[PDB]
Amino acid sequence: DHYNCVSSGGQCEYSACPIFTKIQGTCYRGKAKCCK
Repeated sequence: DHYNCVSSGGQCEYSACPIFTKIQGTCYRGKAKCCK
C-alpha cells in the first residue's frame, strides 16, 4: 500500500515504473503500482 511502498523505498505510480524500477506491490486502493 502507499505507506509500506514509501517506507520501503518504492514509488507509487499510476503508469509504467520509472526506468530501472519495476512493479512490486500496489498503492492507492490497488490502482497504482509500487515501483522498486
